[PDB]
Amino acid sequence: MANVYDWFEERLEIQAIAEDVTSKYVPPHVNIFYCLGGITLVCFLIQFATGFAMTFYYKPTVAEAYSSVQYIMNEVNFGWLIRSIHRWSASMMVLMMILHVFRVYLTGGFKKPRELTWVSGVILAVITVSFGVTGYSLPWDQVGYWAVKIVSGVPEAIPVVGVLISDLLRGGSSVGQATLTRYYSAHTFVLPWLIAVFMLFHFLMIRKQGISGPL
Amino acid sequence: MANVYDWFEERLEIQAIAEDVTSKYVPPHVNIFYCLGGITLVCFLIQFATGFAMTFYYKPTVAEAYSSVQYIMNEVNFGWLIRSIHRWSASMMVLMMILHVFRVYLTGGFKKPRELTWVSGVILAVITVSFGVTGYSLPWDQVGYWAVKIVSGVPEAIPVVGVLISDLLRGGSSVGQATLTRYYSAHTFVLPWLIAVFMLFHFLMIRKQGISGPL
Amino acid sequence: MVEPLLSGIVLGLIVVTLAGLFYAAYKQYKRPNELGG
Amino acid sequence: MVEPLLSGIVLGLIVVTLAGLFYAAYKQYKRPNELGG
Amino acid sequence: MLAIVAYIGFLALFTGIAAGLLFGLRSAKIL
Amino acid sequence: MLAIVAYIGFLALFTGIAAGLLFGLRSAKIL
Amino acid sequence: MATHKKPDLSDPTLRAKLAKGMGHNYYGEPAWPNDLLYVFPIVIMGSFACIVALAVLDPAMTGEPANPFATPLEILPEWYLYPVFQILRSLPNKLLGVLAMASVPLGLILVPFIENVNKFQNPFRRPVATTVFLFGTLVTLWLGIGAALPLDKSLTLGLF
Amino acid sequence: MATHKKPDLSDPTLRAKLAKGMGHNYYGEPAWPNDLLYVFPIVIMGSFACIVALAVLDPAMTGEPANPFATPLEILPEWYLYPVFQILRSLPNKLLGVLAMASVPLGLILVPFIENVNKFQNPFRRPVATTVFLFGTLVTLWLGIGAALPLDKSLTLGLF
Amino acid sequence: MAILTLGWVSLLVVFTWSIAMVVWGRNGL
Amino acid sequence: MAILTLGWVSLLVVFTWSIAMVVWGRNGL
Amino acid sequence: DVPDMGRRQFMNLLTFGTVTGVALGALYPVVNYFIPPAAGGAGGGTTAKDELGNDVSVSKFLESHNVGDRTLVQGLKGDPTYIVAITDYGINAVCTHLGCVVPWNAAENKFKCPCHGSQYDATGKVVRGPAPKSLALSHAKTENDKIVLTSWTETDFRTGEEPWWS
Amino acid sequence: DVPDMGRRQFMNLLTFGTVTGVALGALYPVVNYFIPPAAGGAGGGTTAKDELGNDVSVSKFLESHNVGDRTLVQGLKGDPTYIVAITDYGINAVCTHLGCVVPWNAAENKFKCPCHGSQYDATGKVVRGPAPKSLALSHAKTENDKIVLTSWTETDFRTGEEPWWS
Amino acid sequence: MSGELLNAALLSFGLIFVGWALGALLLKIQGA
Amino acid sequence: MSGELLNAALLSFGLIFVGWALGALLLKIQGA
Amino acid sequence: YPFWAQQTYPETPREPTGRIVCANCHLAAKPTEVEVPQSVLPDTVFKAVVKIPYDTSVQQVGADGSKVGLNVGAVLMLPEGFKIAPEDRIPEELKEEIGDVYFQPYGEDKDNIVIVGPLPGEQYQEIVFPVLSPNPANDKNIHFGKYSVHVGGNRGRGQVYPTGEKSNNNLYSAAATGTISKIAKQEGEDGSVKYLVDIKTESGEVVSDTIPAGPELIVSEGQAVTAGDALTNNPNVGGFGQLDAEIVLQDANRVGWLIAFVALVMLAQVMLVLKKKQVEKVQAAEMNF
Amino acid sequence: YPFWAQQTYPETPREPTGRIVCANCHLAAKPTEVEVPQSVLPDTVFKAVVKIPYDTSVQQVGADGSKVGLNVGAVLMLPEGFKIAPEDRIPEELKEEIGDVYFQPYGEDKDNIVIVGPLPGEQYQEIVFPVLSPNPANDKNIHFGKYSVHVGGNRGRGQVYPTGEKSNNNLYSAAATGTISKIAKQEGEDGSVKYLVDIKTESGEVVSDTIPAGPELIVSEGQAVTAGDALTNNPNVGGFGQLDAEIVLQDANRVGWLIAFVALVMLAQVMLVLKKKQVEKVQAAEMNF
Ligand code: HEM
Ligand code: HEM
Ligand code: HEM
Repeated sequence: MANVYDWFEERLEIQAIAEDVTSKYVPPHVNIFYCLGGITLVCFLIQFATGFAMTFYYKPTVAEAYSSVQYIMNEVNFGWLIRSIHRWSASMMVLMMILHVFRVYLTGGFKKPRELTWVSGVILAVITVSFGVTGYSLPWDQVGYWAVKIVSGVPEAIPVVGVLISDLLRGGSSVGQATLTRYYSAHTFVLPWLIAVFMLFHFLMIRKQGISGPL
Repeated sequence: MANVYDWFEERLEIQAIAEDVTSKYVPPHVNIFYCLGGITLVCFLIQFATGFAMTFYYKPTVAEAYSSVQYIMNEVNFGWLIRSIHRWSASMMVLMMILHVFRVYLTGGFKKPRELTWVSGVILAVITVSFGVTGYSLPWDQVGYWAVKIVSGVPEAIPVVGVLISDLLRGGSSVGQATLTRYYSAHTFVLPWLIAVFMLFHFLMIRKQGISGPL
Repeated sequence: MVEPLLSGIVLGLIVVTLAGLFYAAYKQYKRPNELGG
Repeated sequence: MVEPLLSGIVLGLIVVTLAGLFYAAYKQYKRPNELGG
Repeated sequence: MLAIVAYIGFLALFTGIAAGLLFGLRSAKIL
Repeated sequence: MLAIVAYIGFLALFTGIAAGLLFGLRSAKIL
Repeated sequence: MATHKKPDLSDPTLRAKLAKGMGHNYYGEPAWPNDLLYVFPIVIMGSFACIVALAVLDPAMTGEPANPFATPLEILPEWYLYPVFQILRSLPNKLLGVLAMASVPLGLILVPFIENVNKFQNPFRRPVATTVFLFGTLVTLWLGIGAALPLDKSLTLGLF
Repeated sequence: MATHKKPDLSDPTLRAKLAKGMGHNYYGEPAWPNDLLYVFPIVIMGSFACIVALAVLDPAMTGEPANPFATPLEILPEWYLYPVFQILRSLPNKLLGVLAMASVPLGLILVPFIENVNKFQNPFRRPVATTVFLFGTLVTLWLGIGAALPLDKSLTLGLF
Repeated sequence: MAILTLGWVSLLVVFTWSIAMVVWGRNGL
Repeated sequence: MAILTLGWVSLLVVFTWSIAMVVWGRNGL
Repeated sequence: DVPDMGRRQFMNLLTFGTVTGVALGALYPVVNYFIPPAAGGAGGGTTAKDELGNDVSVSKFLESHNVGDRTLVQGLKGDPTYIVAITDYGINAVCTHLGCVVPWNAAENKFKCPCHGSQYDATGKVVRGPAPKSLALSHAKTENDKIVLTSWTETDFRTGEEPWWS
Repeated sequence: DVPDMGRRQFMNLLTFGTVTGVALGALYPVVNYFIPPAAGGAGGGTTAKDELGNDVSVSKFLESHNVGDRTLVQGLKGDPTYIVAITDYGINAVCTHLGCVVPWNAAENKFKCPCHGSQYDATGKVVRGPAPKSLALSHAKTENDKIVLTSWTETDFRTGEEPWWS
Repeated sequence: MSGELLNAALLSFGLIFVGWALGALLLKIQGA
Repeated sequence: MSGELLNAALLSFGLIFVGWALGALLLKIQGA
Repeated sequence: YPFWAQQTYPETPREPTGRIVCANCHLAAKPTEVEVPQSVLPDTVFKAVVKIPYDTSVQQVGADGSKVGLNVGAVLMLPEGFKIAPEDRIPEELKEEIGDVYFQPYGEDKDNIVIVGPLPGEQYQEIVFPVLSPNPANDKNIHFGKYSVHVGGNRGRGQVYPTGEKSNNNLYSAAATGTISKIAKQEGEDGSVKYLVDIKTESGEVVSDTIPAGPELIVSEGQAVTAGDALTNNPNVGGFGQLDAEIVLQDANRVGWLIAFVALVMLAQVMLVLKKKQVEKVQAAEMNF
Repeated sequence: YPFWAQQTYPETPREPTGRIVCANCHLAAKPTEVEVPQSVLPDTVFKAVVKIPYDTSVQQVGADGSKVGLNVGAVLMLPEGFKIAPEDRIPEELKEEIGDVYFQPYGEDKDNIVIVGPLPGEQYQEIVFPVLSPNPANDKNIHFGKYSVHVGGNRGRGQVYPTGEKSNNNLYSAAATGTISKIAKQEGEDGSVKYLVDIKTESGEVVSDTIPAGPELIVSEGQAVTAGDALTNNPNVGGFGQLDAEIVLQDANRVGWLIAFVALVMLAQVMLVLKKKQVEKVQAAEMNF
C-alpha cells in the first residue's frame, strides 16, 4: 500500500541501523563462554516477565503475603509455573553471572579501557544479589522471615550510622510490616530501575568498545 | 591526581558528547510555549520521586490501603508534603501536557516528518491518564472506590471480548481486592515502564529531527 | 468532587495559553522569521 | 535450607566452566590467533 | 488589600534585588 | 536404565532428525 | 548581548535537512549553556515551587473509607475525564459511548495524516484546521462543564 | 562455508582502535545474521527450556507461615550468600565481619586497577593473578560448604 | 491569619516571577 | 512412574542438545 | 549449485515458523495466567454475606432485623442485592445505567437511583429513568439457617420472555 | 571591558551556590521522610502483647498459664521477651550473636541458642557460647491488670556496671 | 464554590501578563 | 541429601561433553 | 425540626451515602450555601456562615391552614476537634452577627456536629457560626490537613412527622379509581377545618379519604379518575438543601518555611539570569560559539 | 516411646521451631536418614524408608541394669492427604520389606502423621513405609506441588519418663559440695540393685542422694568435690535424630506437555542451525558481507 516500509524508513532511518548492525563482526577467539553475559540477561528478562506477572496476585502484607503465594500456587492458572520459573531463574541468573565473571576475568576483558564496564558489572552483581535477598522474604514464611531478622541487624555494627542504616532497611526498630513494604518496593520498583540503568551503561560501553581481544 | 578527567575522557569520550551538545542551537521562533513539553516531563519526574517515596509506606490492600494513606498524612515525616505534591503534580502533568498539545498543534509541529512523535505523544497521553485513573482509587476511599466501580463495567458493552476485558481490568466479576492489586501493579510497575519506553522514543525522535520550523 | 481552585487553574491557563499561541503565530504572520514557513 | 539439586548444578557448572576457560586459554597459548595478545 | 500590598511589595522587592544585583555586579566588573 | 536408554534414544532420534533434515534439504536444492 | 548564529546556507547537509523541514537546530541562540544550563533550571525550580506551594496551602484530602453498600452523592472522576464522562453518561447507547471514547485518541492519531495535505504550520495559513480545532476545544470544554451539572442541564449548561 | 572477514590493517581508523585494544568487532564472522539471528535464539530457547523444565519437575516450595516467636532449626540464606554468611557467623568481631563483607565488591572493583600493571589477557601469561584467583575461588567454595555445616566443622569441613 | 494570606501571595509571586525570569533570560515572550 | 523419569530425561536432553546446536551452528567449542 | 530466493524464503518459513511455535507454547500459559480464576462455582453460587463478608442467618434476619423488610446483602459475583416471611427472589441493587447502587424508598414503593434520577419498581423493573434494562433477579432459597442464591436461568418474571443477563 | 575567568568562576559560585541551596531545601524533607517515625514513646514504652499483638493480662497469666513460669511475650521494640508471683525483670530472647530467639530449658536452668550452641543463665547472662554480650534486661511493673515494660537505664544487675544497649 | 473558580481563572490568566511586564521591564533597564 | 548433590554435579559436568561431542559429530557429517 | 433528627436518627445526621437525614421528611429541595475559610490556624475562632435563602414575600401553610411565614434550621458537621467557640473568645463584632442562635450538639461527645433549631427566616436567612479550631500540639487525635464540612440547611415546614403521619404541607392524591361524589367538609373532636372525599363506581372496598385543610383543592365534582391524581396541590414553598465544603487546618510553621523556600527559588532564578547575561557578553567578545 | 509423644504432646509431635518432641526425653543425638521419591503421581503407592542405624554389637543398659540390645522407633510426618497405603494396594515385594510394622496415626484425622513404635533394632535399622499419595482430582484441599516431609528416628532407651522421673540410662552428678563418705548399696521394697551416696564437710542441708544402678560408678571414696561432678558416667549408646525432606506431588499432564515443549525447542534449534548453514553457502557464493 504505497510502500509502508519506505514511509518508516524516511523518518526512522532504518537503513542506517541495518548498516550499523551488519558492520559488526565476531572474532574467532569469541567462544561459547562469551554467551554467559547474554544468558544472564535472558534470565533477567524471564525474571522481569514472571515477576511482573506475580504482582497481579501477590500482596505485600503480613496478613496476605503467605496466602497470596498459596493462591498463586494453587488457584491461579499456571501460577505454579510462573512462580517456579521466577524461582529457578532467580538462581540461574546469579549462577550464570558468576560464570560470566569467570569468563571476563580469565580473559582479561576487564583491563584498560574496559574497566568501567567491570565496575558497573560489580555494581550489577550487588544489585542482583539484592534482588535475591528482598524476594526471598516476600512469601513471609519461616525461611524468608528469619533470613531477614538475621541480616537486618548486621549493619548495627557500624559505629555511628549503623543503627540508622538498619532502621532504614527494616523500616523501624524491628522486623515487621514496614520491613515487608520496603523490601517489596525494593524488589519490584527500586532494584528494577537501578539494574536497568547500570545494565544500560554496561551494554553501551560494550557496544562502544567492542569485545576484548584474543588471548 | 594524575588528572581523573582525562581518565574518564579517554574511555567515555566526554569531549565528543560536549561537542554534540554545544553544536545544537535554538531558533528565534522557539518561544516560551516550547517549554511545555519539558514542564510535563518535570512534573513526571516529581511523580516518579514522590510516588516511589510513597511505596515505602503505602499498602495495596483493602484492609490497609486507606489507613496507610492516613499514616502517610499524619505520622510519616513530611508524608503530607510528599503526597500533596504527588497529588497536585499529577494534575499539573495532565494540564501541562494539554497545553503542550496546544503548542504542538497550533505550530504544525506534528506534520511530516514528525508524525511518529505525535502518535507516540497520543500514546503518552493515554498512559498518563491511565496513571491518573489507577492512582485515584489507591486510597480506597468512597471517591476512589466508586470511580472504579463505574468505569470497570464500561468495556462490557463490547460485543465479544467486552466481559473478558472488564474481568482482566477488575481482576474478577466485580471490584474488590483483586482490582486494587492490579491497579497498583499498573500504577507503580506497568505504567512507569511503558511511559519510559514511549518517552524514550518521543525524545529520541525529537533530538534526531530537531524542532519544527518557524511559522 | 469538583474542586474550584484546580478547575480555575485549568480553565485559566488553557485560555491564556491558547490566546498566547495565536498571538505568537500572528507575530510571525505579519513579520515572518527567516525561513518563515 | 540446603537444596542438593540446586547446589549440585552450581558446583558442577562452576567446575566445567572454569576448566573450559583454562582449556580455551591454553588453545590460544599454543596456537595464537591473529593479533594474539 | 493585604494580599495586594504584599504581592506588589514582594515583586517590587525582588525587582529591586534584580536591578540591584545587575548594576551592583556591573560596577564590580563581574558583569 | 530406563533413564539411560531414554536419554541415548532421545539424542539419537534428534541426531537422526538433524542428519535427515540436512541431507534431506540438500537433496531438494534448499541447502 | 543576545548571541545568535545565522543559518549556513552554503552547507548542503544543512540544506538537505531544511528541504525535509528538519535543520532548525543548526542556527539560533546557542542551546548550551544559554538555555540548557541557565534558563532550564529557572523553569524546573519555578514549576516545582508552584507545585510545592499548592501542596502546602491546599494539601491532599483523605475522604472516608470505601463502602460497597453506599453510593455517594456526587460521584465524579478527575477533571481531565469530564468530557469523556459526560459523553459516557449522556448517551443511551453504551457501545456507541465506548466507540466515541476510543475515537478521541484514535482521532488525534489521524490528525497528522489528514493535515499533511499541506505543509503550513501557522494556524493563520490554515483556517479550516484552526476552525475545526477551536470547534472541538469549545465542544470539549462544553462537555466538561456539563459533567459537573445535572444530566438535564448538560446539553444546555443550565443557561437556556 | 564458515564465513570470515580479515582485519583490514590498511585502515588507520581500525589501527588506532587496535592500538587501544579496541577494534575486535571489525573482523571475524558476520555478527548478523550468522550469530544474532540464528544462534542467539538457540541460546535463548535452550536456557528458557532448561529453566522451565526445572520449574515443572522441581516446583517452588511454600514453607510455613512466619512465626516471630519460634526460630527454626536450620536457618540459611540462599546459596550465593553462603561464603558471606560463613564469614559473618564465624567471626567474633561484628564490625570486622561487616568490613570483610564490604571488601568483596570493593575488592573486585580494584582488580582492573591492580592488574593494569600489565596488558596480558591469557591466564597462562599471568600466573600470579591466576594463582590469586584460583586461591580465592577455592577459599570461597570452602567458606560456602562450611556454611551448611556446624560452626565446629567450618574451619575444617569436618574432614580433619 | 495574615501568614495564611502571605502564604497564598507567595504562590502568586513565584508564578509571576518565574514568568518574568524566563522572559528576561530568554530576552522576550 | 515412567513419565517422571522421562520428564527429568528431557531436561538432560535439552541441556545437552542446546550445547550441541550451539557448537554446530558456531562451528566448534 | 546455490539456493535462490524462493528456497531461502521457504527455509525462513520452516525455521521461524517452528520458532514461532515455541513462542506460542510459552505464551499460552501466560495469557491464561492473567485471566482471573473462576469463583469456585461448584453449583450456581451459594452463600450470602453481610457487610463484613461473614455470613447471613435467617435466625437473626427474620427474627429482629426489620419491621418492613428490604435490606442490602452481598449477592452473586459480590454485587449488592436486596432481600425483602422470606421472599423467593432477590433484586440486584446495581443501576442498569452506569452501576450505582439503588437505594430503596418505601414511601413510593420504588427503587430510586440517586445518580441520574433513574427509578424502578417493587420487583425491580424500570418505571422511568435513563436506565435501559431492569434490575437483575435471582433465586433465593432459605436452605439451612443461611441463605442460598443462584442465577436466574428461566425467563423474566416481569416482562414474560428471556432476561438480559443470561 | 569583559569579565575574566576569575570573575566568571566567582559568578558560578554565587549562582550555582544558591541553586544548590534550593536543592538542599528540597532534599531535607525527603531524607527525613524515609527515616521511620518514632514508636510513639510517650514515656519509655508500655504495653506487652501476646502472639496476635493484642494485650497481656496478669488475670489470665498468673491464674492459669504456668505451673513453671517462663513464657515469650512481645516486649520493647517488638522484640520477643521472656516473663518468668510476678518477676520484676524481663529477659530479651534475641541471641546476642546473630539474633535467633533463645528457647528456655528448665532441665538445665539455662537459655540455649539452637543456632550455634550459645547458652545463657537463669537471669540472662552468657555462661558459654559464641555470643559475646548477654541478653538485655528491662523493667517489668504490673500496673493495671496488664504488664508495663520500660528500658533498663540503670547499671547491669549481673555484671555490676553499665549495660551494652544503653 | 464558583467565585473561587472564577478567581483562580482570572489570576492564572492575568498574573502571566504581570510576569511578562516585569520581564520586559528588566530587559529595558539592562539595555536590550 | 548428598548423593543427589554429587549426581547433579556429575551430570551438569559431563552432559556438556556429550553435547560437545554431538556438535562436533554433526560438524563432521556436514563436511566442515 | 433539627431535634427530630437526633430523635429519629441519634447516631448521626449523615447517612453512609452522604445524604443528610432531613431529606427523609423535608422532601422539597432549595439551594443552601456555606462560607468557610479556606484555611485556619489552630486554636483560632473563625466564621462559618450557612445560608438558607428563600422568597421572604412568599408565605407558607401553617399547621391549621393559615398563610404564615417560615423558619430556618441547619446542621453543621465540622471536622473532629472543631466545635462552637466559647463565648469569652468571640469578638464583639462576631457576637453582633450571630444573634440569639442556640447552638447545641447532636449528641454527647459530638461537639463538631452542631445543630441550630427553628429561627425566624425573615432575620436568619444567613446563620453565623462561631467555631473554634482544635490544636494538634495538645491532642494526638488531631492533625493538620484538609477535612470535609457537611452542611444541611432547611426552610419551611416538613412533610412527615417522627411517627409517620403526614403533615398538611404536602400534596394529596386520590385514594382509588372511581367517580368523586364528595367534597364534604365536616369536623368534630378537634378544631378548625377538614375535608371529606370519596369515590366508587364499583370497587372492592368501601371507605373514604379525608384531607387536612391547608393545601387547597382543584377538583370540582363528579369525575371517574384513577388512584394517584392530584386532587389538591403542592402548598410547600420551602425545602432542604445539602452542601459539602472543605477547610484546611493549617500550620503557621509550614507556611513560613514555604515563604522562605519560595524566596530562595526566586533569588536563584535571578542569579541564573544574571549569569547568562555575563556569558552573553563573553560570547559577544571572544566570538566562538 | 512414640505413644508417649502423643500422650504428652497430643496436638502434634512437631514444635513450632521444627523440633520433634522426642528430643525432650531422648537427649542424645545419632544420625537418622530418609529415602523418599523426588516425585510421585497422585493415587500411587510408594516407598518411604526411614533409617535408624547404630552399632549392633554395642549393647545398652536395661531398666534394671542388665546389658541388653536396643529397639528403634520413628515418626513420619507426611504432607496433607498422604497416608499409609491400604494393604490391598501394596505389592508383594513391598509387603516382604515392611515386616511386622504396626503403623498408627498420631491422632484422629492425622493420617499423614504416621508413627511406628518399638521394633527390634537388630532387624529394623531400616523401616519401610508403604504410603499412598492423594489425588487433587477428587479433593479440593489437595493440590500438586512440593511439600515437606519431617522425620524423627530414635534408637535406644530414653532418659525421662512422662511423669518427670529420670530413667537409669543417663548420667548422674553430685548433689552438693562435700566429702563423699558413702558408696553404700542398699535396697528394700522393690528389687534388684541400688546405691546410696552422701556428702558433707559442713553444709546447710542434711540429706543424701541415691542412684539407680545401671550406669556404673567411677568414684572410689573420700573426696570433697562440688555440686555437679560426674560420679557415674554416660551409659547411653542410643540417641534421636531429625531430618527434613521434600516430595513433589507431580501431575503426569504437566510433565507430558513439558516433554512436548522440549521437543519443539530442539526441533526449532535444528532448523535455526540449518538455516545458518544455507546462508553460509549463499555468503560464500555472492561474496558480500
Ligand atoms: C546482571 C549482570 C550482568 C549482565 C546481564 C552482564 C552482561 C554482559 C554481556 C551481555 C556482555 C557481553 C559479552 C558477554 O556476554 O560475555 C558483558 C561483558 C562484560 N562484562 Fe558483564 N554482565 C553482568 C555482570 C557483570 C559482572 C558481575 C562483571 C564483573 C565483575 C561484568 C564485567 C564485564 C566486562 C568487563 C565485559 C566486557 C569484557 C570483554 O569485552 O571481553 N559484568 N556483560
Ligand atoms: C552464541 C551466543 C553468544 C555469543 C557468542 C555472545 C557474545 C557476545 C559478544 C562477542 C559481544 C560483543 C559484541 C560487540 O563487541 O559488538 C556481546 C555483547 C552483547 N550480547 Fe552477547 N553473546 C551471545 C548470546 C547472547 C544472547 C542470547 C543475548 C540475549 C539478549 C545477548 C545479548 C548481548 C548484549 C545485550 C550485549 C551488549 C553489547 C552490545 O549490545 O553490542 N548475547 N555478546
Ligand atoms: C507525558 C507526555 C509528554 C511529554 C513529557 C512530552 C515531551 C515533549 C518535549 C520535551 C518536547 C520538546 C519540545 C517541547 O517541549 O515542546 C516535545 C515535542 C513534541 N511533542 Fe510531546 N510530550 C508529551 C506528550 C505529547 C502529546 C500528547 C503529543 C501530541 C498529541 C505530543 C507531540 C509532540 C510533537 C509532535 C513534538 C515535536 C514538535 C516540534 O518538533 O515542534 N507530545 N514533547
